[PDB]
Amino acid sequence: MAALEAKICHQIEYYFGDFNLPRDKFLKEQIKLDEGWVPLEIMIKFNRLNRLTTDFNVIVEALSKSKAELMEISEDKTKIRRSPSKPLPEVTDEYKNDVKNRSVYIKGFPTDATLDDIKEWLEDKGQVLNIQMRRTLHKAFKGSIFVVFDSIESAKKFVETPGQKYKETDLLILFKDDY
Repeated sequence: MAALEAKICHQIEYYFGDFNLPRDKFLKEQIKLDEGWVPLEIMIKFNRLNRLTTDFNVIVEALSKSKAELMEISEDKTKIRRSPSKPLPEVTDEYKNDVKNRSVYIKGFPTDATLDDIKEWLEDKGQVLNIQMRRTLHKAFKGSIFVVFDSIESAKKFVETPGQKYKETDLLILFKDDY
């Protein structure tokens, strides 16, 4: 259960996180409806969470044990929200350049690779805050992605690592800027 709970925590914390939330039109709209609270009945409509479970009890139990302490759970346990004490970061020019400086472009993945395959591949490449799978105008995966690491250090070590491959396939790795 712990493994599944960890997956649930990470997926929900990603939705309400610093990277996704500011760009999530639908979620931002929901957060305006009831002081940040979003019914779990709405949360289970989120594709990736839905695949893990739709059981409100399992979702709540999971979040209750999170270390991130990012989410709050309602008294009746049917709604969740990002803690109002954890406001979203000010998006200054410095903040954006900081983000850009730890973002990396990676080309070489097979077009049938899933977000899960890539997340698994990156597990031992450093803490990542976002994986942006680039797609064509017909929504097909291009084989290239943008990855936002936790620190410039993590990004640089990854980039400076020679001969990296996604199971046999040589990859082209460049800092977002260089791309």
